[PDB]
Amino acid sequence: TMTDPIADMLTRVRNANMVRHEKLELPASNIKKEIAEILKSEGFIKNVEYVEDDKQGVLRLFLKYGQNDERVITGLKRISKPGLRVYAKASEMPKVLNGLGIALVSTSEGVITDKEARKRNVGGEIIAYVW
Amino acid sequence: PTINQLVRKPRQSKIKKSDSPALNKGFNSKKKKFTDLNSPQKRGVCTRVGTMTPRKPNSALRKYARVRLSNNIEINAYIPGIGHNLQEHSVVLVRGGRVRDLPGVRYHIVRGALDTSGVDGRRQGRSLYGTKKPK
RNA sequence: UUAGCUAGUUGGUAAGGUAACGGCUUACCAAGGCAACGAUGCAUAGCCGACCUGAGAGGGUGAUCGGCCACACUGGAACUGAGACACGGUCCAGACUCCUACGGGAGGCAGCAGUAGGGAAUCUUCCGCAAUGGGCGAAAGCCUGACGGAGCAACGCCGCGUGAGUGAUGAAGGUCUUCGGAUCGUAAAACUCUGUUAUUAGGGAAGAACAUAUGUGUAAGUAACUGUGCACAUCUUGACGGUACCUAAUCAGAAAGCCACGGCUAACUACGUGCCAGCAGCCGCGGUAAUACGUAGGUGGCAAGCGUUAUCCGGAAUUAUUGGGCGUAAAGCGCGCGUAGGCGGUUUUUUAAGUCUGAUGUGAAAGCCCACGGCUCAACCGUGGAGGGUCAUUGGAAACUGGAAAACUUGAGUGCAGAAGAGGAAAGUGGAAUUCCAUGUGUAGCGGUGAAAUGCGCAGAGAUAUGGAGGAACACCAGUGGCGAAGGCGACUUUCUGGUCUGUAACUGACGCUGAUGUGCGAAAGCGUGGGGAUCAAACAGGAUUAGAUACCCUGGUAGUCCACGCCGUAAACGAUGAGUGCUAAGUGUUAGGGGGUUUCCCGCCCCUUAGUGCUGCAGCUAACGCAUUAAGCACUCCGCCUGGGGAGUA
RNA sequence: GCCGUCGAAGGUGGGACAAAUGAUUGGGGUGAAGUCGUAACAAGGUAGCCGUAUCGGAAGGUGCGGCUGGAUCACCUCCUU
RNA sequence: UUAAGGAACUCGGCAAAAUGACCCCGUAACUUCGGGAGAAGGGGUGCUCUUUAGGGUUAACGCCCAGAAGAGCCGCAGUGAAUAGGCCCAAGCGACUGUUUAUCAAAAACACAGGUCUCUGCUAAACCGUAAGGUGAUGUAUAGGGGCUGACGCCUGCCCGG
Ligand SMILES: [Mg+2]
Ligand SMILES: [Mg+2]
Ligand SMILES: [Mg+2]
Ligand SMILES: [Mg+2]
Repeated sequence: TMTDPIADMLTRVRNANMVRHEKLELPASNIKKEIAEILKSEGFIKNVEYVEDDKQGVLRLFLKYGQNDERVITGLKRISKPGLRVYAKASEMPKVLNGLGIALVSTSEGVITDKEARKRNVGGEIIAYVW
Repeated sequence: PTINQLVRKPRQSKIKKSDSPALNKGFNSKKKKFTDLNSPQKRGVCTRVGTMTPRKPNSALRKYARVRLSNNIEINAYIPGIGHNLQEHSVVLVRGGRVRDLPGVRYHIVRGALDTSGVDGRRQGRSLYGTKKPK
């Protein structure tokens, strides 16, 4: 029984960076693909390719590396996790890593990066840092 | 640890104790409570003047005196300095401060505010040992 | 180391009562009510705005100033009254103090001052009603220990200064000197200015003063400002205080100290001292040459203030939500069944509690912080700003948590065909071996030790053969092999019977994970009651060693080991590693299975895949040793547990 | 004026709680170089240690089971170029 | 019967007095959980009038039974006389309750259930008797006789020379 999907995604991701093989497999979901598009828009990802069969998944990703093969992030984690959910306003939100990384967040109008959430002055329920 | 296991207990700390455990005061008379005083000093009647040694590795005849206070308890004190102007039965004021000669003392009197007279064999730390300015 | 409390309690009916509702109170019917989301009982305490600290989350306190509350010698009751169950009012009882002709009466500073008392420690028995606010009045006015305001305290904050420029001779003089010289040192002396401040004398008696009453005219209303109810004008008011402030004159003359100097810590040399006197916040100095003791000189810090003590926060990530850990360092219960609770797979639709956003109100003032202005500047004062709620009300958004509804199979469980196993309980069977006895055989030692002895033995032992009884345990097999949740389980057979793994996939369609409190199983020893008693063997006896040996060694040897029903209820119960899920390099054996190729037939060979099982090993982690798909790696949930050691797993 | 309900204080009583106290007494901490012995630290000179029982002037010994945190010597067997 | 005092008498509170019934409130230590416990301590009780609950018995009448509420009356005193428990704390001995010295001792003695040892393989042992005979025993070693100790639970040490 999986208490949490965030752990599944972010842990297969980190474990895939530490070893550096490009591609990776996982059962899908609504939020996962939304945020995956954001990471592709970050630049932390090359590409993704959805695929479908009984019933969920597998959201297949192809990762990205420098020519000298430096891992493009250094770190990662969620914040808003079970037991202790957390939220933040539009003004209150963090600017991770003074501006480099990001802080994924959900809104009344969708899942987005943090920047669009402070510009719009709409906060919401934070999901994860990444940097 | 985990969060609800912190909810359903108040996350207790490691509360300290007193270092100069004079009862503070306590209310010797009347209407006994006794707390609280937190006085920085106390008078007390001394019913003997004496001297002992430390444990190893130091060795010196350290001069002390056992004293009944205002609050009517029983404690010990090393008097500092050269010469001691005191005897049996003599009133004297008290501070705190521990020395490592031994336990059996964690206080020491002050020189010059009351019966324990200031010793003027000093000129350097005259602000202590009861001294006043020479000329 | 506080788990049951409550009977007017809880609910109803009626009445009464109160400003009002109400078990607020009486009479009746009833047995409910409250509590692990901590009732109750217990000790401690006025609360809040705020203050201290901290970068911040937070920690501590409730002085002054302001808001709320209770109290007025203790205790009770009621009158007057709008309001009190009354702080300077009564009545009663009580303790206390006091007056008395002894019949009886009087009083209440936790109001301002002040006195004693305690305590380490907290001041004048001040002037005044000018101002502001009170109370009465028609007003003048009166009362105001509220209050304005003087006085004492270095209690604190802020501010100025105890002179400034030129002045070398490196004077005297101190100290030290490797005895040349260095050091105090432009420091002094001297020269030249100043007088903030102080001494004197003048002015100012600055503001704080607006006033009400007193005369003029002006509007509402009256038949009539005749008189009335209102805006301008003049008159007239200072406790502080002859203040502050100002103006001129006079003299560098009155006005500087405390602590420390090994490191932590900026700040060194000589004397005395010799484990003595002494210091100490820590680590530690000190037994004849102390940079740590005491003295001097000099230096650093600091300033009209400085050191110590007591208390609070920090540093402390040393309760760790931000921000910790459990293989070995303190720390994972022995393990299980499961309640309450906490957490929860996917898709769709909806809802709007949570959430986000916007607005309206409120969040007193003072204070904090920002901007500004005035007191000569600062402190201080004011202004205005921002700021602050787990806050109420209300309009919007729907991704997420949540509720309601519809659908799905991958988690879980049921199937169907199979595999294995020391998995458990009861009964049954058998061989060796030890022992006891009986018999036949036959003599002088057996048995034991490192060396001995004690014991058994001529009543013929032991040894040897036969057969008998009797209890307990089960050689090989047995292997890092298997099983089970752990403790544990190894002769075999039957009866009953629990779970596991694979393949399968039709089948229900999230039914799940963890698990406080509870409930139960739990090595060996131990205990009760009853049976049995072959070995082995605490206690005990004897022998020996030994200085001695109630210890090892030796000869015997009871309880006990054993069975059944019960009870305790622990361990190095160990892998000193909680349970569950998911992801991440290989190699190599092993155990039960499954698919396929080769083989005439795999049964043989090979390749693959599941589940547990062991070893070597990377990425990575770790303080190190080490772990490494059976994680101590990457993460999530849930539970339990730790906060220096002894005291003590004690009381 | 009298009577009645309600009514504080005081009085009687039996218990709960807490603190001070008391002949002797048990255990613990500490000190002079005390006396007796030498269990543990290596195979600590009989391996230790956890649990339990008993005996002992005492550390401790013995006994049943359990672990290696164990060594002279060796793991059935498996792993290693 | 006896004011004041209240065990000073006294070998000793011997005796005497006090308590004493019903209902209600309440009831500690310790405990073998049954009790202690009537613990203790404390209260009310009379006649009349009124109102009311009621239950048994009957066609019903009324006949019985024993409560509550109020309101009043009297006397010093209301279970008015008579009959009817004195209590608390602490200790040793004994566990009990029971029996015993008829006519001086009723007890800490005896017994008692339990414990333990030894005897006894059946016309059993032991026994009464000379012997038959009979008890034991319509019994058959979880049974019968003898000794010692005395509930419970903690325990039951050393010595086999005499
Ligand atoms: Mg495998
Ligand atoms: Mg009397
Ligand atoms: Mg008496
Ligand atoms: Mg008998």
